[PDB]
Amino acid sequence: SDVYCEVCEFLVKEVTKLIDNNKTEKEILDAFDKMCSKLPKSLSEECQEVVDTYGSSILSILLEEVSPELVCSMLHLCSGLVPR
Repeated sequence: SDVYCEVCEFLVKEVTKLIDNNKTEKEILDAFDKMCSKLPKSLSEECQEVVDTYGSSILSILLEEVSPELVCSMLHLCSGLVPR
């Protein structure tokens, strides 16, 4: 009833300790200029538009604006029943 909740808190928290700031946002926003480079045109505009919306936060959000344990909740991995 709480096996993955702990494993998801010990790993998502330990990884955070290293993910905390091991990779900056320079190789990220650039990566998008690479993977989101072959994306079709339509979804390449929504993939670069969202990046601006998911670039400095997405990387700085799971880290501080949020705690590693909460993520396990947002992810809903402790699903005891079938999600409604």
